Amino acid sequence: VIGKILPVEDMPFLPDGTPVDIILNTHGVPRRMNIGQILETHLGWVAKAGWNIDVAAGVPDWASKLPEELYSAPADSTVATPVFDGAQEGELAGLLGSTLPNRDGEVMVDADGKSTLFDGRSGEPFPYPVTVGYMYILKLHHLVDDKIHARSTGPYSMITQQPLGGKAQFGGQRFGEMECWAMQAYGAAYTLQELLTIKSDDTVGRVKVYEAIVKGENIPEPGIPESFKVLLKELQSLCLNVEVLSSDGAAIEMR
Amino acid sequence: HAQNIKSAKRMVERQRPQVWDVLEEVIAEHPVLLNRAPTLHRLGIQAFEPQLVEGKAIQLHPLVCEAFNADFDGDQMAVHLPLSAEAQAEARILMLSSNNILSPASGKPLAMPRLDMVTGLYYLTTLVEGATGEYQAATKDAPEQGVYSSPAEAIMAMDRGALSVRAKIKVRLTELRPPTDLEAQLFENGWKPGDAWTAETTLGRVMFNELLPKSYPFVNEQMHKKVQARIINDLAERFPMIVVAQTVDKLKDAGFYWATRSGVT
Amino acid sequence: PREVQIHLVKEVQEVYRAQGVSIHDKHIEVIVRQMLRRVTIIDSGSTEFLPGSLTERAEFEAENRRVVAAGRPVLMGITKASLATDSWLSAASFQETTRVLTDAAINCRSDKLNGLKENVIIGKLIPAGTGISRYRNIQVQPTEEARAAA
Amino acid sequence: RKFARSNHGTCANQRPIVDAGQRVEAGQVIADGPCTQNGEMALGKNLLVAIMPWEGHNYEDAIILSNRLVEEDV
Amino acid sequence: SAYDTPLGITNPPIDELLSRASSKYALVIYAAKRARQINDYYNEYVGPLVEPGLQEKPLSIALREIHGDLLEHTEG
Amino acid sequence: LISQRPTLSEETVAENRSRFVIEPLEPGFGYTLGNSLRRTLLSSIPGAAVTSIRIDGVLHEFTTVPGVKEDVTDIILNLKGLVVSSDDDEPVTMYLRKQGPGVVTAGDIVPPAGVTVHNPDMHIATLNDKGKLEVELVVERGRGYVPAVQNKASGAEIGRIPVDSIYSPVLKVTYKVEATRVEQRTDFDKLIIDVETKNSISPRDALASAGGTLVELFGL
Amino acid sequence: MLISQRPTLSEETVAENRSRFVIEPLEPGFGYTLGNSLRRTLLSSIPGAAVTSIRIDGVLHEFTTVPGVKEDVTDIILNLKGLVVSSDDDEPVTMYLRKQGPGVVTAGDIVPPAGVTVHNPDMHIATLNDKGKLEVELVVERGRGYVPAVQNKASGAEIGRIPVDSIYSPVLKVTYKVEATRVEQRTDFDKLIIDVETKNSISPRDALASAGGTLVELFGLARELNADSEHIE
Amino acid sequence: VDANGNVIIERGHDLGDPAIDALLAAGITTVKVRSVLTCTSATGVCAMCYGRSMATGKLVDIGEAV
Ligand SMILES: [Mg+2]
Ligand SMILES: [Zn+2]
Repeated sequence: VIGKILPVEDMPFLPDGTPVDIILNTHGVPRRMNIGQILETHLGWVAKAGWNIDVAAGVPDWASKLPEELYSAPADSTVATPVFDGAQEGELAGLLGSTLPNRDGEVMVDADGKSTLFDGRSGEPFPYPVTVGYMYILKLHHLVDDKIHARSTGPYSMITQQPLGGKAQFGGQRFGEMECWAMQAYGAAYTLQELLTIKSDDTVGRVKVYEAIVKGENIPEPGIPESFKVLLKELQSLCLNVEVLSSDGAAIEMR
Repeated sequence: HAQNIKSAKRMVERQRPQVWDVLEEVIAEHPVLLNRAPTLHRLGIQAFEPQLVEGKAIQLHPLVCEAFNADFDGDQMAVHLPLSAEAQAEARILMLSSNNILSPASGKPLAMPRLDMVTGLYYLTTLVEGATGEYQAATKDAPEQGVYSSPAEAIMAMDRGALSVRAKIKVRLTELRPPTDLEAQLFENGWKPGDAWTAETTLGRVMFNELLPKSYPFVNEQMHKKVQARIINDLAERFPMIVVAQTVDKLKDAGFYWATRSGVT
Repeated sequence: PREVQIHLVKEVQEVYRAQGVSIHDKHIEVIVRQMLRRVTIIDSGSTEFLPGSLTERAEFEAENRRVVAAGRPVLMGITKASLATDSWLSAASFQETTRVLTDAAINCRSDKLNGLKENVIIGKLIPAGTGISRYRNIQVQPTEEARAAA
Repeated sequence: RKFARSNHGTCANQRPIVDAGQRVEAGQVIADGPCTQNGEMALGKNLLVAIMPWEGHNYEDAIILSNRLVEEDV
Repeated sequence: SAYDTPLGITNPPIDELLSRASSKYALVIYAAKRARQINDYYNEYVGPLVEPGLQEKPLSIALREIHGDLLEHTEG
Repeated sequence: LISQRPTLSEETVAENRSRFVIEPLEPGFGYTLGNSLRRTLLSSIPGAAVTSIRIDGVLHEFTTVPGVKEDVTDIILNLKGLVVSSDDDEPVTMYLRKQGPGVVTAGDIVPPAGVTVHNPDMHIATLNDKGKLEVELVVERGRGYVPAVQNKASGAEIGRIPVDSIYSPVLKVTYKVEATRVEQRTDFDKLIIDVETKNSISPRDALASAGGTLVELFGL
Repeated sequence: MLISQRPTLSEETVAENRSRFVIEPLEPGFGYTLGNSLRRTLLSSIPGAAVTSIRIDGVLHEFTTVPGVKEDVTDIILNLKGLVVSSDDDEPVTMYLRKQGPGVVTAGDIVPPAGVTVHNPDMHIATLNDKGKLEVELVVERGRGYVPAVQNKASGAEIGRIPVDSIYSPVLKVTYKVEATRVEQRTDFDKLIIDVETKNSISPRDALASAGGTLVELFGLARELNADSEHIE
Repeated sequence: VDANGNVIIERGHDLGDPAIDALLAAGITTVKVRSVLTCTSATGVCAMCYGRSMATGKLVDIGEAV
């Protein structure tokens, strides 16, 4: 996910003044076990930064098994590397060792494939050279226009008396069992009992709490959840007489 | 700001410039319950103070990801607004991240440096020999060279390309409570809030100890995640939760600040 | 019971210790307690006590001692514990609703709502945590020295 | 097909690549699909990445953008 | 020991609060009832005991007054 | 000490890009100063960029014009390549009526007095003999970047298309700090700052605009 | 020209000499720009005096502590480094300290020549044991930032003359943080908080005024090239 | 209790690292801890018999849903 969009200037930038577009976290790589992106990155620098390799009078070792006439390449040279018969390990060590004076008469990236970056934010140089390069990145469909969703109140379902699901109907967000488990593990009876009554079900509850909030009064104590009425009526529909007794005295209806 | 409730309900619909100065006033120390499905443990839900940020993203804290088990690879978290004074209170008292540092499982701190902050603080505190501005202690010919009157002097020396942040150096410390043996030797009777003492550490370890509480003894050891866990556990066992909850925040700040100049690529 | 209470906790811990994660024994012992806390009856009682019936300890002991039965310790599976739970609307919530609810109905079996799980289903104040009578009923008055001072 | 709504909500905008005064062989690329630029599966972009931690904005496999991308519309 | 100037919703400190009640669960209601009271005041009906801020939330007043030790509770 | 006032010699290597040399400076002071200047330049410089375009043919961005090679979207994306310069503080309206067959360049616009387009070699759109492309562009003088303001909320007509306006005349800005004089006998830093513009304003003018800006920001 | 929201400057007091300033609210990326600038200027730019080389009457080659003192040469060095002095010479000013008998050696015990003044006479430099007399010669000079000890054949050919690392900076320790502020419908406006620990000699507002004074003068030459159009405050 | 009866730790002790170390330094290779497995509570469990909570860092609360 895009954690932060930095203003152009506060961005680790090359000695020629080009700000890098993205910074991917290093700790990810050895854990996730996908170094590919780094070789892809490296070769990228070789792809953008054109390379007239001063081959040699007797050819360099890395270019002993050099592919079809791939010794010179102009600026922004688009390269093909198949997924097994592709660019080898040590080849890239030869391919980065390649002169490309980007307007100014100096190389940016070193033999190893790292570059000395100036911090846009701080203003200092980074104390060690960091692995810059060109990477092909993909705009993914998992978008905030799909994912982001909010609801203070809104339009409720007719069948159930708890807020709907989905951004289209302006729904709520699902408070599951596992959340109740955690609420109870905290021991936050009031939060859970607020979530499972006025925030979802109780028709008097929601309007009364909205009214009480907009008036700026004490939140009314949630009394009669719709779920319990539903289950009481539903159990009484299957010919089971269920009556809630007090500690001492006579029994009551909920209303 | 709104003449009538209907007009307010219009103005909030239009999202006019006059609401944004108010939303800070309304959100001022007003907690929200962050929850990720599937909720695998109690720390899978946590209450926070919502800061208002631009963009379309919930800005989670880097320390609560161990608890939530939430990688930033397209994972989404639900926010809830406690309404009742009781819910609002309980959100602030029970399930506030700062309170829930230790695991219900063991009581090991879960809200601790992880992945990045670990490498950051590890680089920060790791003492490596053969570095720039190293304390030599020259023998009869020259001065000792690498001794420092204050951490400030050393920060001034390190801001210049002269002294490296990782080297055996001899600082004179005052604000940091010394090691048990060192207090037991030098002071014995009184402590050391104002009392001065010489260490043989690295500026990074001093800068790290600067984060941990004024009265806490000195580390002088590289911050491996086990050692971090041990120290933060010890601090959690010995000190109040707010102190630990700030020290771990400073540990995060410094951790990330130094995770850059780590040179880990 | 006690050696099994040690054994189960040891065994449950060793496999966590193996995978590197560490939980505190008491969290296992809370579940192992919930395993070893009932008796199976071969044949005894002689008044509303069926032979071959799982029975809760305290309720069994009270009628067993006879101030004015015969039980042996049993180890039950967690599912067989939530099945043979004292509650009915939770037992119904877990599995085999009709079977247990029918029995509950004819038995006229009263649940106390001491369990959290039932008190979740009905939208009522959870008795656990901040829902005990010592908490939910607290009179907070401003102190006599603070009143006059205002 | 100019700005056709594709099944998954994204656009299927096509453009011509070839010039007027130009010869074209059989089985050659003439138009530009939604993800072609001179007939090649181009889904995303080529961006100058730097690999390092940067002040906790990229912690736990998060990504850091240069506003330049949002401004230039890449 | 070294508080290191806490700010906002972590102020007042939770340890100084916890000491007043028997357990945090008591402190929750012990605060929430005072919050319920200062809510009522705006409409016991006792006023804000500690100096109320520019737009301080009922909760924070209660916790500041419990930190000030201006209240007592009764375990039901 | 060294009680020498800092000095800066204005230079040129090209028209679009020039070097600058600031010296003498306090040891380890350069990188920060260079950073401040670079950042002030890249962020806060008053640029002339297209604010809102209006084509009489198309009503919106996601259609096409009869008899153009590329459509109003890619036309709009090409127009971002304009380096228009506007001394006017108010919104100014330019016109382009390129009729008949040929390639339409950035020199083919007819700008009012005090509006200049500095790279007329660039390619906007190609027209066949059948097609005519009639566009009127609105240039406003801002700074940094602004998102394409909506024409629904504001009382603007259906015809006008908002564009991604980039008020940044500066293109590339870097610096490097030379050692200059050994450690002994009072070592000083010299910073050399390479500046590269859009040919809208001269590096000197941009550097002077930054110098003018941040001094207002610094309070004493 | 261009207009923005006029930045405020407020002086939060932490202790006697050390303070925090708040500069707010700054446009998206006005925090660090002037922040790190202000830091480096505060640390480097401001004029101040310090000891550069010392000479304690005893050690020619004797690496061990001087006979008849409680401290060690290193402790004396790092103590003396602490001594805060202000000189108006722009010349290596030599000054002598001499004390004898038992007890404490305070900062007041030194005898300063004409021009130089010590602002803390109460601060400790050494503790002298009974039947002993310490006499040390110190070279105070004016400079900028931090200079490491270098024997560049001034103390090189000399038998002794111990070179000492100098803190010319009146400002000892500067740090800073930026915070996003909801100034209007826009967010991510940077509020610069800047922590500044100075010596007793100068005031942090004076140090900041000096730094600002040097920066406006430094950018004055660029300001005064064209004078075309500025984002005026 | 140790070999002699030099009683080092009394009833209702949290058993922190100091106490645990102290019990080792005493020279006993066993100790009898108060657990949920042996709790004579009518409903659920009683606080003191659970031990100190991990979340709080203090004696377990009289409300806790352990
Ligand atoms: Mg995931
Ligand atoms: Zn018990």
